[PDB]
Amino acid sequence: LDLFHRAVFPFMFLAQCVAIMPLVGIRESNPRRVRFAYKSIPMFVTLIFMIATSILFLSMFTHLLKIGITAKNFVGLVFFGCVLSAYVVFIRLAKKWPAVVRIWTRTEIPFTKPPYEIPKRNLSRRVQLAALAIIGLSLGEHALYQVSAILSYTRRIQMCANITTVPSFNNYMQTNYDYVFQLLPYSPIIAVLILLINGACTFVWNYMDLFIMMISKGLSYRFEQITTRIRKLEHEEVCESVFIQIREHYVKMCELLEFVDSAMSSLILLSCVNNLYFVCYQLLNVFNKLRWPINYIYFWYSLLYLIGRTAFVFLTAADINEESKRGLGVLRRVSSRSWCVEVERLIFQMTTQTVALSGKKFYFLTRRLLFGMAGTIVTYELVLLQFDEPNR
Amino acid sequence: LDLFHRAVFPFMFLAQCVAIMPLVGIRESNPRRVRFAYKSIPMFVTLIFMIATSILFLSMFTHLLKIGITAKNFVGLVFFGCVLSAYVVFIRLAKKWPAVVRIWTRTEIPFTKPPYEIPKRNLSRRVQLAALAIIGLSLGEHALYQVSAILSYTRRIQMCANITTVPSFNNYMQTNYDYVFQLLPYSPIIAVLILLINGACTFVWNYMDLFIMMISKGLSYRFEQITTRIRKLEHEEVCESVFIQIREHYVKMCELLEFVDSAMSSLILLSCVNNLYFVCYQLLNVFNKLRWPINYIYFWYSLLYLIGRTAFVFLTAADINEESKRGLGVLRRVSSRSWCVEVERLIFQMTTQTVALSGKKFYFLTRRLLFGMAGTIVTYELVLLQFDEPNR
Amino acid sequence: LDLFHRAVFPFMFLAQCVAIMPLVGIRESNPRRVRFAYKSIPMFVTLIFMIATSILFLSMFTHLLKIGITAKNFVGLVFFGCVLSAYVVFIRLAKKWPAVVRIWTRTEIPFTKPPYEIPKRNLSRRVQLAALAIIGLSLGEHALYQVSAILSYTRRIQMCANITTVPSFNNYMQTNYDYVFQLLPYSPIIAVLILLINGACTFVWNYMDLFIMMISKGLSYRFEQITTRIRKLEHEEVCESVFIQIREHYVKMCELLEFVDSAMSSLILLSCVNNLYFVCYQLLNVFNKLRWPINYIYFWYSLLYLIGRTAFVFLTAADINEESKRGLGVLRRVSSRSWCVEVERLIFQMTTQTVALSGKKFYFLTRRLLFGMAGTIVTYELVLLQFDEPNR
Amino acid sequence: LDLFHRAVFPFMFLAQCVAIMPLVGIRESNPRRVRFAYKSIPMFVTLIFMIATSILFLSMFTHLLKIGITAKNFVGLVFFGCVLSAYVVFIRLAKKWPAVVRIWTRTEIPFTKPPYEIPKRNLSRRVQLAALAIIGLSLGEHALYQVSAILSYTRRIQMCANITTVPSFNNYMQTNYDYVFQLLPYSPIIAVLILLINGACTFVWNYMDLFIMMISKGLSYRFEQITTRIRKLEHEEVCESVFIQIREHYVKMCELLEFVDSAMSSLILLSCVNNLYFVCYQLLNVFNKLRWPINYIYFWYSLLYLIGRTAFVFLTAADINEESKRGLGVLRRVSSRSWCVEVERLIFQMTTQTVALSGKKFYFLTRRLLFGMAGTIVTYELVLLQFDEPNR
Ligand SMILES: OC[C@H]1O[C@](CO)(O[C@H]2O[C@H](CO)[C@@H](O)[C@H](O)[C@H]2O)[C@@H](O)[C@@H]1O
Ligand SMILES: OC[C@H]1O[C@](CO)(O[C@H]2O[C@H](CO)[C@@H](O)[C@H](O)[C@H]2O)[C@@H](O)[C@@H]1O
Ligand SMILES: OC[C@H]1O[C@](CO)(O[C@H]2O[C@H](CO)[C@@H](O)[C@H](O)[C@H]2O)[C@@H](O)[C@@H]1O
Ligand SMILES: OC[C@H]1O[C@](CO)(O[C@H]2O[C@H](CO)[C@@H](O)[C@H](O)[C@H]2O)[C@@H](O)[C@@H]1O
Repeated sequence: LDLFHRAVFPFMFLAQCVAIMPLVGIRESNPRRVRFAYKSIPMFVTLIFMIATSILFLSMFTHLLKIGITAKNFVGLVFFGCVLSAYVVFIRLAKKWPAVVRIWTRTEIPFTKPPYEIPKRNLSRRVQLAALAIIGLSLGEHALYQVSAILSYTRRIQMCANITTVPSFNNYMQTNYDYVFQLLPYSPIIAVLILLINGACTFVWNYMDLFIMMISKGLSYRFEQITTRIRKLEHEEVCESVFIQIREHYVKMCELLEFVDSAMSSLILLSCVNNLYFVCYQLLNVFNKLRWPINYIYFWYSLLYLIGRTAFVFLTAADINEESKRGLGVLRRVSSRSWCVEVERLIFQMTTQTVALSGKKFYFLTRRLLFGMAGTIVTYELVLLQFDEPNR
Repeated sequence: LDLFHRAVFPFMFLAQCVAIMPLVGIRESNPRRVRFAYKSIPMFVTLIFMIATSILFLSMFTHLLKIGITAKNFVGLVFFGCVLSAYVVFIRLAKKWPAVVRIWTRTEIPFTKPPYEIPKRNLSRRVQLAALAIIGLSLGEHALYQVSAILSYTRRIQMCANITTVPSFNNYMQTNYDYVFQLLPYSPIIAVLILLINGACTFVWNYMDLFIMMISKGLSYRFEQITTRIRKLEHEEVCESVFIQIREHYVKMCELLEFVDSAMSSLILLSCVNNLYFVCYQLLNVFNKLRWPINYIYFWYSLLYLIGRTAFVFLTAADINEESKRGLGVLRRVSSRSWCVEVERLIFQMTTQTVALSGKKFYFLTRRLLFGMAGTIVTYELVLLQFDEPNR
Repeated sequence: LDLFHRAVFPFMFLAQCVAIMPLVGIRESNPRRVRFAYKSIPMFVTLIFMIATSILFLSMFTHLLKIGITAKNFVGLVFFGCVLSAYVVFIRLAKKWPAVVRIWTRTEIPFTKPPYEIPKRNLSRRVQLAALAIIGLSLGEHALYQVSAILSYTRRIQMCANITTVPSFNNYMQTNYDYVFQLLPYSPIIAVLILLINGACTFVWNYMDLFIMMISKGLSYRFEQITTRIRKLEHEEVCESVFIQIREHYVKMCELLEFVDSAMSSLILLSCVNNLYFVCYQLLNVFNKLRWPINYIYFWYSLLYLIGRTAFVFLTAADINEESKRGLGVLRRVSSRSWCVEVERLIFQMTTQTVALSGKKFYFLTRRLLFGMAGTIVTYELVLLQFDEPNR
Repeated sequence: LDLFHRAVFPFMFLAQCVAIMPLVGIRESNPRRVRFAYKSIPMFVTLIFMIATSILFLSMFTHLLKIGITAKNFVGLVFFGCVLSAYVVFIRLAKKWPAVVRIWTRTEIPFTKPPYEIPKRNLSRRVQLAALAIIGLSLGEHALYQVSAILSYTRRIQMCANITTVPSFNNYMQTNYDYVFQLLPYSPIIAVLILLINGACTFVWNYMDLFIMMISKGLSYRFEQITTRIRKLEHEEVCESVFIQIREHYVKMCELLEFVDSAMSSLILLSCVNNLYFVCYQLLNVFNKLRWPINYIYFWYSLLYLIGRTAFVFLTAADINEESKRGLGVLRRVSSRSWCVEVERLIFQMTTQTVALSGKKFYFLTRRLLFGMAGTIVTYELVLLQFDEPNR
């Protein structure tokens, strides 16, 4: 059925495979059997994965205290601390995810009704295409991350650096994957578990934005349904009952958006600050040189992936606001014959409520906020290439 | 007849002469015979002109990779890439320009009616004066661009640089017009075609803003008609029917503005970013020295032309918002005798809809946005003369 | 009588003594005999004074081209160009000042009625106190400007610099008053006329803000009367007629504010940009050293005078907005017994019209705008003490 | 009884012990016996304490003129000048605190009624927990301030600096507590009074924000009561009388907020500017080194205390706005059966009045303002670590 839960659980299950946001019964097709219970496999697997990520974070924390924390070395701190914070706020999200999916399904039942329709791409495929695209570019980003690592490292072995060292898996562990052997012993088994934990951590880092876009698509789907219903009664005389039901469904979607915002404030702030940090870092690294063209394509693919993923996630979140405002223009089309007060309330609502996702009410995710973020990042760069001018 | 299409086709035809925004039948006086069909002369001429501009862009792209892309050398990249992007978004504009002029004419028929009037300058002359002024200052900018080039170059030949080289057309090609002979062979014919393609590209660069101001004038003309109708019933008792028809025409103009904004979002973002780049470059070049006074007058004439054209185009786009808001004050004049709900709706509309052109809803072209742009450019300069402080 | 014209003409006459904003009949107590006619004494005296200021501006223009225009030397350019621009926009203001005072008096007649009252300080004394204070601090600023000049110059004569030069008036002319003898011959008569023209130009520079505050006080007086009338009917049952008349007077004051804004847009932009420039200059000169304590007290008295005069003029202009919004709170006090639609219109008006003075609709003079200006000046300083860091 | 006055007087009395904001009868349980009378003990004790703080300020003023006022030495100027300014604006606050607590109690009597309720933490305990937490972290901040001082100073005595000097109380006075013996004679008695005056001054500095949060909690308590009453009638048919009484209580709370804002504008601006200065200083001191780990923990505990106290005080002030807006969502839940105009007025009010504390209407303390402050501080740091880059 065209439900949000049935559109996420193919990806919620994949996230719980790397133990993201633990819940019991995420594979079930019913959103009421999913619980947060400590007596099963999933909190245990997320706890083991969390201690793995915590040993990673602590080992690199001590390693970069031994080597010195700089703006160039803080990237690992933000990455692993943000993975652990995503784990924590995902546990908190799962504490209400029973209730969150309960209210989501409860308010999305009327959106699978004859008054509404599925235009071209149902929520299933609409979520699946974008989520598989993000997973594809995430696998690509990590793919050419290892590609750059191993080639630059071996095509560096072939020149100096004791050429007799045969490029191998364990050598790649002990050279390109540092901050793990000053605390943990060197071993093939710990090395493959380190690959698994690092791939899982990259999955956390990207699934943060990926999940936020899943939420944004789930809300924008129903808001597009409301706007399409409003457009279907464009040049026709609308009864007061239809306007009342449209207003009630819009109020229910505002309710769901507010509840999701309350449950997701930690995650939205985390992803917004995390994307600000990483995009400002990679734009801080725009006007410099890299070692080989493989590193060039990897870094630029990271740059477009990161900037476009931030832009696409925030544009899908802003699509909630834009889709609520798109029905405003069609409501302004209404003639004097059917005004009936309710349309006035609905127009006032979408004109003054600025219905959109928010961090913690500090900022509302809108196209206006996206442009403000673009300008803020531009100014931050204009001061940062002066910050790091002598280094490059 | 006082139509937008009859006010642009004297300039649409001139733009299609240099093959801008190709359409078939642009010379016709009827806006329904204009089509986007691949089987005629105009898409062929714009394709030849587009490959010409593309060879220009690629040749200078390779030339500036050979010489190094800097902030001073990126100007050519932005210029030719923006000419090609204007070509592309103008093709996309022409994909809907049948429909765009259809809706424009359909909603502008009631604006040529006895309830409305032509105050002093009809849309024909109002468009023609400003468009001929922009074409005049564009011809002037390119005129003293060549003036500065050839004099500085020959009055540079008369001092060193192998004075025996007689100043000639082919020499001006092979010295002042670089980035074309490292890919294309040197020839008088390719040289005159290069002059034609460069003049056409400058025409693209200026006709971007020129067309945006044409659109802004076309919308502001009808909005001024609405405001004049509202002012004509200032101290008189207004019937409900007149207010209803005024509200319906205002809603239709908002419809036309929204449709034009959807069809012109690419072009508006292109011109806004392009003007931001060029104005910030020329203001970046305010506090420096040039070689001869002819270069001084050319550069300062470029500076006033660019800044005043950005200001005038964005002020004409903001004239839509200011003209919609000017009727708000006259609507506030209305006594309690004729309020009739409709005036309340209309006041709420022009108070909260911020009717104006937009990039992609990232920003709405208003006088407030113009002042914000002025402040943003001031701050960008305050960091950029620190960026390029040691260079000057 | 408590009129704006009778409250300004004691200062309009003083401004026309130094030939500011020429009008014929400014001394008359009737605002309809004041005209802009070229056949009398006042346009002749302002023309002579304007050519005097123009010779000053041109002589210093050539002198600072001979010496080099810098940010430190541009102060004279802005000062004299702003005096001449104040002359020009004051001529333009006087072109409508017949009509401006006509509409001002016409809409301020109902404000001298029994429904309104004069609380403590009538418009006469309210204008007179602030205007005499500004004239006093202007005379003080110019007073210690000459004090610093002549002492620092003579107590500089007593050490080196050919001590035999007796400190005299002509010597102060030929040393501390430069940019006048490279074009005009040296003479006691031209020197005393130069003192008169310089004092008049300082009077222009300060009377810009002084006149803007006069306008702001004139509008805020009537807006305070409206707010006091609204507060007088706080806990009483208000008839619909009283609310209608209050709304009509508020609309008439908005009309007068809009007309004055249209007639004063040039002057308001001039004074706002001029104050921005001078305050940013003096704050640019905060963290440096001067020569003697007399120069210290003069410069700091200039600093507090300039900053406090900008703040006070913009706060009086924002007092229009704050006073319109103060009645909003009292209107919110109204019980359900007397709502009568008109109060709803009035509340919507002062909630969404942002009734205030504006430059050219680029910005509305409000306390919010004052705080934004404070932050903008803070950021401009944060980049400017980096601009001029090596100089100090 | 659950009153604001009975929730502050356990802390008002403690503040008057160090002579903060003098009033006569602050220990009484009735808010009408508290007066501002010059004939008793409290204005005398605050005058003695004020001359003590004034001798401190003047002595350090002369000492830092003798040594040179820098951005690093201006901290003492701002600290003691802000303590004296808090004394002055607290005297002004006490000039109306009779009236302020009169209106506060008068409008908070209906909030102790059966229509309202005390959810978990009454205003007594809600104020007490946060106030004791702030007093605890203030005692902690000053505690490790002395801890860092005396250890670093003695564990500095044990290395060079005439080790024979036995670490003592008088030695700590004459070394770590300077700017007091160049004006006052050295004596154990003046030294213990100096400790008392410095602890009292730190209490002023922290009780500024502590009192502002007390006010914010007092207002947010009643606003939470209003929101809880609105939520209690969520799915029930609400009578018009209940909505009218809710609107009247909301208007009365807006009245109390406006009166408190008028009486507290000086203190709110003082605390906001003071927190801006100190937070920007400590963030200016984030990326540097200190001498010993005790200084490290003291400075970082100061940093979290200062940043979190600014954030918590401004978040409690913004809790007024957020709590007024939280009832807006529940009011949007209301069906068409009971709209009754009054709900429309109330929705318009909390949608457009932006009910919150303000400095002097320059800025309204909201979560939006908190995010704007965060961004402004970020930009200020981005220019300040360039200001002090060569120093660190
Ligand atoms: O630096 C620590 C650790 O994580 C890095 C960078 O933080 O890799 C992460 O970033 C890449 C690029 O986005 C991800 O694809 C990858 O999965 C993440 O682990 C890497 O250098 C280190 O292994
Ligand atoms: O630099 C490449 C190419 O275009 C330039 C500058 O980009 O000339 C353009 O700019 C001038 C000034 O606005 C236009 O008038 C001209 O038509 C444009 O082609 C020129 O230097 C180069 O030929
Ligand atoms: O610099 C030219 C000319 O004007 C100055 C500064 O521009 O004096 C003006 O500024 C002072 C200080 O506000 C005014 O009081 C004075 O009246 C103005 O003329 C002076 O240096 C020069 O004479
Ligand atoms: O510097 C003068 C004086 O005050 C200081 C710093 O200004 O101590 C104040 O700051 C600390 C840390 O917040 C407070 O705990 C303390 O109570 C205040 O007095 C101190 O260096 C000087 O004694």
